[PDB]
Amino acid sequence: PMSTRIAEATSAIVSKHPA
Amino acid sequence: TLVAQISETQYPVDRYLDWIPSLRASAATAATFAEWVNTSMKTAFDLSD
Amino acid sequence: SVRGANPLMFRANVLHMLLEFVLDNLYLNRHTGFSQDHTPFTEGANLRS
Amino acid sequence: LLHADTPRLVTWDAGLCTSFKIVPIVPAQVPQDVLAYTFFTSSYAIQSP
Amino acid sequence: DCRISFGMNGAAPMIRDETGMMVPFEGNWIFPLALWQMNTRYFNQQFDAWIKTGELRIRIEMGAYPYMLHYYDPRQYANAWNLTSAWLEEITPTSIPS
Repeated sequence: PMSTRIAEATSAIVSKHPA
Repeated sequence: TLVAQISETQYPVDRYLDWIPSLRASAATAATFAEWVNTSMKTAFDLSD
Repeated sequence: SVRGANPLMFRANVLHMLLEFVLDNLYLNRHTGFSQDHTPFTEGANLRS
Repeated sequence: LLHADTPRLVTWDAGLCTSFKIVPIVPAQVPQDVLAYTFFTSSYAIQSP
Repeated sequence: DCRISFGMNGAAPMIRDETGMMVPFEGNWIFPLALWQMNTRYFNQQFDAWIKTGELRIRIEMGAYPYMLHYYDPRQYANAWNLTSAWLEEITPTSIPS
């Protein structure tokens, strides 16, 4: 579904804090 | 009138507010927005069909 | 020798490998839907999922 | 002769057409003294192509 | 594009101008907000101390934004870094807070 497709395409590019 | 603002459509009505940022709305995004407009007007005018 | 090979069959074995490499690329690409982008890395781009 | 096996012509690929992958061999020295680890995009878990 | 190079051996780190030059972390800058949204973790980890102490000023272009108002007693000391840093941390590629 489109909600999971959009959520996946925007969860591909994330970034976290360094250790 | 509402879809011609957010999307690329030939239909001219005043092109009015443009300083607010937006995006080139796809068919799916415009279909979502049009569904929200639909259910808002149905809720406003007491329809169920 | 497990670690060895005869150099006089290199051409025959390489072109048989080319034959199998062609025969595993006999398919057709299938349409698998799209989704309009919401993050501004690529504006207005439609990405295949 | 009377009834032969039919071949499977149409086959469909839903992934992406490629044959050449990229593999790393030796790991890059991400903790090193001359350059602080805040330079690298590996520290922020930014995935790269 | 804005690619940050550190300065080896005490040199100041530099970021690339649109014209092609590379400037130190001083003066008046102009960003679009999508630039900051692309890699906000790296951008604010490079820019926190320079905004807090150095003479760096950044103009981020929106057009539109919703706002939020906090009041202070003017006869008492008040610092806004906790709120400003909270906004610059809670910003993300998919959304912004107020």
